[PDB]
Amino acid sequence: IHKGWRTWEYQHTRPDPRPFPD
Amino acid sequence: YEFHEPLRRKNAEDMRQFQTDVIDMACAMLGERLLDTVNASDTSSFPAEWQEAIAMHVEEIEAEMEEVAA
Amino acid sequence: IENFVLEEETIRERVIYQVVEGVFRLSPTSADRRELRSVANIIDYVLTHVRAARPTDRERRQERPITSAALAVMQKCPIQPQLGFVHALPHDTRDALLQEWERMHHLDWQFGKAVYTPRSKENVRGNLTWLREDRHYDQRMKFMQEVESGEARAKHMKLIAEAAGN
Amino acid sequence: VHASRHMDVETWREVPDPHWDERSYLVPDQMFYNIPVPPEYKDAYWWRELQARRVQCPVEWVSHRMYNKGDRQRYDFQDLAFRKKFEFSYEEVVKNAKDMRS
Amino acid sequence: PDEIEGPWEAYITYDREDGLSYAQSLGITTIGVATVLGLTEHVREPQPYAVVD
Amino acid sequence: VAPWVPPPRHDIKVTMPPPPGGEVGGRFGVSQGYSDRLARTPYWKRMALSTYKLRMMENATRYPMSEHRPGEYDIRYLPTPYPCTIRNRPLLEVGEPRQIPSIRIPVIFLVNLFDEAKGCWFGRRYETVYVERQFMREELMPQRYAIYATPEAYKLLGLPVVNHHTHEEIPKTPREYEKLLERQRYDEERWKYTIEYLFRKYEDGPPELLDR
Amino acid sequence: SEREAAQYKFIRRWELQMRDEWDQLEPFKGLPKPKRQFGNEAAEVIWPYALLLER
Amino acid sequence: TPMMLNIQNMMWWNGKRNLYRATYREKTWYEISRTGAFTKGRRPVMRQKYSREALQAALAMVPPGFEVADVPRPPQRILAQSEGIVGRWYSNYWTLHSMRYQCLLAGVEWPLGERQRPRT
Amino acid sequence: SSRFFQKYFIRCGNCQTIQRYAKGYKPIPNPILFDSDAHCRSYHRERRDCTGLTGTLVTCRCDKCARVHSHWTVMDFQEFLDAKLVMTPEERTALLWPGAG
Amino acid sequence: FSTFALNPETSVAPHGPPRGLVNRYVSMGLPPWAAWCNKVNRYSLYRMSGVTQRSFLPKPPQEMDVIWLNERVRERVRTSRQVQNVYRQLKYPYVKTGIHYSDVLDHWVQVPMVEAAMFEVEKDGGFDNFILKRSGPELRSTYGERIRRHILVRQKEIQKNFVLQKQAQMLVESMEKEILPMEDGKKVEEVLEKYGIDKEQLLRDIARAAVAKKQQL
Amino acid sequence: EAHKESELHQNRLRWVETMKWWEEIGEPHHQQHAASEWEWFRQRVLPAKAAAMGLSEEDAARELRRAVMHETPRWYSRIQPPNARSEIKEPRDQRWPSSPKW
Ligand SMILES: [Mg+2]
Ligand SMILES: [Zn+2]
Repeated sequence: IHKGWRTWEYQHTRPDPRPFPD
Repeated sequence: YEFHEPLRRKNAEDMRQFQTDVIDMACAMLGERLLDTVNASDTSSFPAEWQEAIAMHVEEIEAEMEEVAA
Repeated sequence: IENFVLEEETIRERVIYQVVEGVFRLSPTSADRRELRSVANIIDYVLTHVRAARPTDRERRQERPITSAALAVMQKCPIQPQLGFVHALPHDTRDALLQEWERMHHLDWQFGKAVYTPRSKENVRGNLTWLREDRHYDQRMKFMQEVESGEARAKHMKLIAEAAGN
Repeated sequence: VHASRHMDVETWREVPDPHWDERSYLVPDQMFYNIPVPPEYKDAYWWRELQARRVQCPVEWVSHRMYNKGDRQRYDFQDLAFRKKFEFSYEEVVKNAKDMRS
Repeated sequence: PDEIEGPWEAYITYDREDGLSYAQSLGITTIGVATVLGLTEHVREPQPYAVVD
Repeated sequence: VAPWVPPPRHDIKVTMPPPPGGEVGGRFGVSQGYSDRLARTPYWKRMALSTYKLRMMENATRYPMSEHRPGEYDIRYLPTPYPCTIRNRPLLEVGEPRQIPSIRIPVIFLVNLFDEAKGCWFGRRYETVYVERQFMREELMPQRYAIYATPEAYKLLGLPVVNHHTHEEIPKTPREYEKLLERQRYDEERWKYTIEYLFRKYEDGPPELLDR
Repeated sequence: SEREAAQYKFIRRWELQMRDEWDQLEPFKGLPKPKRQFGNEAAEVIWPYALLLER
Repeated sequence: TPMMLNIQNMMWWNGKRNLYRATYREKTWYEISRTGAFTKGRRPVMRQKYSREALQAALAMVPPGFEVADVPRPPQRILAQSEGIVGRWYSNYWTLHSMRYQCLLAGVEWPLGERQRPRT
Repeated sequence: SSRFFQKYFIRCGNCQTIQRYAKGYKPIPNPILFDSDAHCRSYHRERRDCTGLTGTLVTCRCDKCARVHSHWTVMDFQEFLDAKLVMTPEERTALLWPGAG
Repeated sequence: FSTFALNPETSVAPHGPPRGLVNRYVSMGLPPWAAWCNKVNRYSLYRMSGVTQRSFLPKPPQEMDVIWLNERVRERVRTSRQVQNVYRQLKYPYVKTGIHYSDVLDHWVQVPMVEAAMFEVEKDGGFDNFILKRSGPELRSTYGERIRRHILVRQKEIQKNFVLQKQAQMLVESMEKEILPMEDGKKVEEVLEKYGIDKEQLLRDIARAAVAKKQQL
Repeated sequence: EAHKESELHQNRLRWVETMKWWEEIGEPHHQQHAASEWEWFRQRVLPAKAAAMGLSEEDAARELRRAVMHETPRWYSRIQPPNARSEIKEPRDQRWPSSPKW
């Protein structure tokens, strides 16, 4: 974290992992 | 039972040599107290055999002390 | 003085016949005569069979009864021992030779490990457990002096009296 | 169980001391229900007292109890036991608020 | 219900076999608001050895 | 899985919930105690099992002080249910340099101990002596010559009990320690501070009125 | 290097106390000097502040 | 530790979580931060108001030989709350003085002492 | 140290008499001639002083026996109220301060 | 902050609110460090108010092997004299090998502690009282529980030994009343078998109790 | 062991001078002094205060000396008492009557 992402603009929900499980 | 019995057994033998140790310390205290009645007070000791044997054992112990000293 | 003799065929043949069967009358096996190849081997062989020749405690307890009068006098003591405690100390499962190794060094007492050798009598001075519990014995003795005198009765009865009065 | 017990010397069995069982500290475990232990020795068992009182999963599975407000107030969080506190039904609430005439 | 204060009972376990006689020999009529009504041996169905084993 | 979930810790009392666990003893971090017995029991069965003497004794509110854990503040009242930091303090702060002047310990002697090297008595029997820390723990203590000055140590040996407040104040600076030393030797050797000891030179008239 | 210098100064101090070079009045330079007199020895003695708080 | 390295390890974000942290917080940093709720400034700390013969009975259960001046006001760290009239309610500072205020309103005579201001 | 006023109830340890001891305002060492080593440890000791004099050896003088000693024991006021309210009024005269009936 | 040369202690600060920027944060109850803060928002004030304590143990407490009673690995934010960079670093307690003669068991134990632990083990009355005073979760060190179990077992055998010698006292008091008179050589041995004591070992430690008192002299 | 260097040698030689002064003739004298003046105190003063303070001749000795603190060179609190009057702080650099800065 040389630079912090803007995390304050997201509501809290877990994204689906892109290598999605079958 | 296979687990528990070897335990109460050990407690039993522990109580046993507890009694044994009590008796032996009774022997020791008899030793110093009868010693105290014989040397400090007077007129009374046990048989000449007891006295002679006691003396012999004392001499042997003293020899062991002289040997273990060096 | 420090002479550790390593055996051979013939000197084993005569030394064992002279020493352990002549003096100690001890009986070797074939495996024995396989392993008797030092002076340390022969000495702890003889030592082992001699210490095995000595009576166990079961034989000593049946030559020495504890007489009813003695045990009765032991019964009339105000205190009898607790005597479960040995089962509380931690046992660890490891090699026996590493246990040999750690008190070969000073490593056995360090990391919370300690070795337990049951004692009989202790060091009484500067022993803080000893003192507190013999103080306790003193007040139990003066307590029974109070009981045999009868003030215990009076104290309890006046407790009941002041409970009834309130 | 065999610690700190007086011996009865006739039978050489343990004396069944009635005071033993009120001083005793019950140590939980899985393949036994609870194990009575003398109190002085209770202090080494402090961790599996905390594992028994713990919720029996990863806390991530039950974490939803934590985040919403209504489930903070209705659930017990002491040493990680997520378990419903006692909570009235609706008819109870109605008849509890009604007889106070409110 | 706080005006009722009915006959509380107390089960008192003495570690010896003489507890009853001792309890009467204490001679307690009142602990001073309570006025103990009666002392009697609570009869237990004797427990087997399996309970302390 | 857990057969027999253990009961709440301090729940001995009938109508009021137990103190929060971790205050009694256990894992810290919740401000309210809870027990399913005391909750599930109907209100009337709580009141039936009580009286207005007993109820007011366990309704009792000790405000900031906590009963079970003496001297500290009660955790529920603290903003974060974890215990107070300051009484639970570490000796050195983050920026605090470590300069701790050697401290010496009041110690009760168990035997008359004579120093051969210095030709003087280390200490007499039952006499409290301030000694070096390592000299105490490494030598006096492993032998039976001496033990610590704790008040219960005075209690056990049958001596009249006094408290030396050992390490009540631990000096983090050397001058702090000489302040500590000065008040200490004002307390323990107080015969130094009586006026006759100030006047050692005059137990008589002035020194110039004498003979040769 | 403060500790050993400290030691040095203490031994030095006791040496001058055996041999009578030690001036006990040095902290007192700014004060006027009391009466040197046959009863006034209560003045020259350095008083602890504590027993002055006591009486 | 990554919190030192400033990584945002929140579980909604990447699925990780900061390793040295408590898994339960009964009040998070925002509602710890609000000291207006916690401390008693401008806020009533006793929410029931007793009638006259209630107040008199409550005062009647105070043991004699008690001064108000023996109950120091707790610091800011300590939460301000009153458990109502419980046993030993006079040991509670805020309960003591709230009761004092009701006794001032209802015209009940105040048996205890009053708070002293010590000065140098 | 110290920014705020505080009241303590201390027991004289020799004779066991309870007297009260106060701590008043003394100013911060000057912010303009700045010393971090002064200010910061002053801060930590300030926090300490505020909590029951935890790490401080208390030194005062007994009124009932007039001498200066550090035997003092600092009591939180609930332990004080436990100590005081169980006393007969004639031993309040001996052990406690004037009045405090 | 007072500019006056002499400042006797006052009940309340006499000049009103103390002036200066540092006295602001002092009156707020914050540390003096706050005069160097650029971000003064709620979160930073909460952060440095110190109510939340941020620090950690090296291992989880169940797995903690050394006595860290209170020393949490802390962290410190410092600044170079090239002031444009600000770096923080972890700080650890000074853990010193405890070698303490344990009193109840006669022997030393080397169990690692911290400095605080040693000062406090001096304060407590010795290693054993220190280990027993703590309970449970208070000592997070496994080593601690091990030597604690040894200490308890050892204590109970101290009690056992005491009890033992008391038994001995009752025996010798009881039989001395019998053998206090001289009587006869034969009569004594009846008492020797009435209680069950062997005669020859009695002679032996009579001879050793002897050897013992003249040896010292 | 450099001797040809002046102040490196004669100063550590001054050190060994000082510390062979102590443990031979200095230390036994200091210890003997401390012993001798307590010995002076207890048969002259103490018999007065045992009568005065209301104790016995024995328990007054345990009260007036509660502990033995004998002074060895690595333990000493102060060499001499702190100054009675501390000199007065002038303004910054000899400004008069006052300075704006610090
Ligand atoms: Mg829900
Ligand atoms: Zn006093």
